[PDB]
Amino acid sequence: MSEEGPQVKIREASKDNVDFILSNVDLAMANSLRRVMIAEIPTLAIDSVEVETNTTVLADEFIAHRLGLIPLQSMDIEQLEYSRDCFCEDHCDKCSVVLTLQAFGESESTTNVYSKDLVIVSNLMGRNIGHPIIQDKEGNGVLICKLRKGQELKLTCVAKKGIAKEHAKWGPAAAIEFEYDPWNKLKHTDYWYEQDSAKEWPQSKNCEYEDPPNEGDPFDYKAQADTFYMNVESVGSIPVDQVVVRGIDTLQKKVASILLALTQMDQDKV
Amino acid sequence: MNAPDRFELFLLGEGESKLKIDPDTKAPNAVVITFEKEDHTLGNLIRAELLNDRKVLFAAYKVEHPFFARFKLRIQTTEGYDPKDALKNACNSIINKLGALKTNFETEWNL
Amino acid sequence: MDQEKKYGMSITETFEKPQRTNTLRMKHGTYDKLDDDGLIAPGVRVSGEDVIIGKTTPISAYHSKRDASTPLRSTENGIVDQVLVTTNQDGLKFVKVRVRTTKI
Amino acid sequence: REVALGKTVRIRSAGYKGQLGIVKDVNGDKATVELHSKNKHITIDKHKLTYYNREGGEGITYDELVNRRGR
Amino acid sequence: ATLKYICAECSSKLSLSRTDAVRCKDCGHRILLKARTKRLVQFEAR
Amino acid sequence: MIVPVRCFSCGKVVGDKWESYLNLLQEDELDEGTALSRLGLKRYCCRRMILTHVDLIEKFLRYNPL
Ligand SMILES: [Zn+2]
Ligand SMILES: [Zn+2]
Ligand SMILES: [Zn+2]
Repeated sequence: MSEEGPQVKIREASKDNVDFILSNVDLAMANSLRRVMIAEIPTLAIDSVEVETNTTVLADEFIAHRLGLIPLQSMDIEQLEYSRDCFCEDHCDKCSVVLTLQAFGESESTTNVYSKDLVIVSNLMGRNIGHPIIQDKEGNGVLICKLRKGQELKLTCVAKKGIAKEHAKWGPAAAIEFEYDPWNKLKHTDYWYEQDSAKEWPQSKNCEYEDPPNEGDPFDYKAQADTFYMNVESVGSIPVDQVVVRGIDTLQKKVASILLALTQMDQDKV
Repeated sequence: MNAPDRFELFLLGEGESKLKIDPDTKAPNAVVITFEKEDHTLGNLIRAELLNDRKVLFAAYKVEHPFFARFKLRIQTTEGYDPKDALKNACNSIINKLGALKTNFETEWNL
Repeated sequence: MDQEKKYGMSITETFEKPQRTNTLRMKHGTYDKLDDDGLIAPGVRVSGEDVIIGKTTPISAYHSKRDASTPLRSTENGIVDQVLVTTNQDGLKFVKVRVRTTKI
Repeated sequence: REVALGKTVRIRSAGYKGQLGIVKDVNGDKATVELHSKNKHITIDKHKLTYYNREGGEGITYDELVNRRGR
Repeated sequence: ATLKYICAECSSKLSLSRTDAVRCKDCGHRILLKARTKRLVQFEAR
Repeated sequence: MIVPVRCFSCGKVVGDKWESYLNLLQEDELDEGTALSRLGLKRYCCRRMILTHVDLIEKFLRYNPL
């Protein structure tokens, strides 16, 4: 209870999923928040890959794409500057993280290469970034490639900050569930049916949090959408609560930038 | 090869500005504002907040083409009310609502 | 695919890097990507009409040979992944080069 | 005459920072540098881009004119 | 003279001269593959 | 050829569950659907990522390398 505007009510909390109900908010703000959480949060991911030796049965572009799709820790992504905004030549410790991967095939059986084999060689300067995200019980990670005896894979990667709009590999959220008005009280949709509508259409799991419609009642034309049920799932780079906070912060930053541009141009034109 | 670069949809280039207001001669006290490098994310919010105002007689936005990340916003306000003032008020209200939402979410997650 | 043809007895084409001075009628593409043997090593990015195989054949003062290299296709580009060199049935040189590219 | 001809270079600043390519055609001040990963040609100023060795090594600026050599 | 070739059968590294007709030494195979270049190979994961 | 790192539709990381899925299918002795549910995939978009994946990497590795 901070201000009479939007309200929240968390139904479930977890390290990978968060369930909450938005109240006293409009459809536009909820949709903007969903879009920002989908494709606006900065994240650290591998951008450029240098292949030194590749004797495997996989093409260099294949391994580069697979490495670029590997999630990386981005807890302290706010302390890393953009590559284009840096004064260096190509990359440095203050704007990028360098990772090196070396693999060789010694055992007769197939030797798998996992994301845990990546080693950070740059100086993080105490920042909590660059560590590959491991969530498997065995603690192996993402399978990158498989090698047999006599094959070697040596290469070096550099990680750079980016947003999901530029490339899908920078997305921190996997899938976001958005739903409102479990019953058709607002008549925002028409239900396709053959003989019956209630029987043919299954009831949503959120129907228990709202009062069922009363038969023989006039259609409420003064009612708008104000309650939204949202579920956010994180890939693992950023926690779900931090994902939501960063989404709100990014939306606020965009609005503030628009206001600043308007004020600056008003001052210049006057 | 004719693939546009992926950073042209969110990065300002050279010679163009984020905002551009041009007066509209079709109706009195009406202006058209062009936004560069954003679309469909804050335009809907701005239109909704402008419609929430009582001194705004018209508020709409459109995207000419999905290829280019830009949209045009048209605001018509009552006599004596500058559309820029309405835009500033809508932005301030959005900022306040977002801050309140963030504070409430943090408070709820703390427990 | 490229091959060496034995015209007559001593007029045989050779795989080597041509030069603007000794050779005549060179292609408009670049030749720096070639090597001493006239074949580009795998793993080198190529584009446009760059020369991948360097072959020259004698005409019959100076200028005793003319360029006969096969450039890459103008509308295609990629990275060479495997280069194969062997001998044909008679015993001359046989060179095959492969270019790999990804199509999103 | 021009030093920037057939030498591997790295694009600095702009939207292609850190990219690796080889300059093919140079005319006036703008230099056409191809891209390794991307199948496209981008024309940028020769002074902006740094210069590297073909085999590999440290990178240097456009001071190659004074040195009149590579590496 | 410094060119390196790899046999296509036993994968034996070898170097040959211009006057030396292409063939392997650890076996009778006559198919050789050029060694990978030592230049700078950089790929963009994007 | 090899298991994808991320789901095409949403973006869930499914490249770390191939070995677990194989282990569940080969000694835990349950059908594919229950194994997929146990792994943590609830949407069919993620289920199709490993349910209809062919591992051709072994066939390539069968050939003698350099
Ligand atoms: Zn830097
Ligand atoms: Zn051999
Ligand atoms: Zn999925």
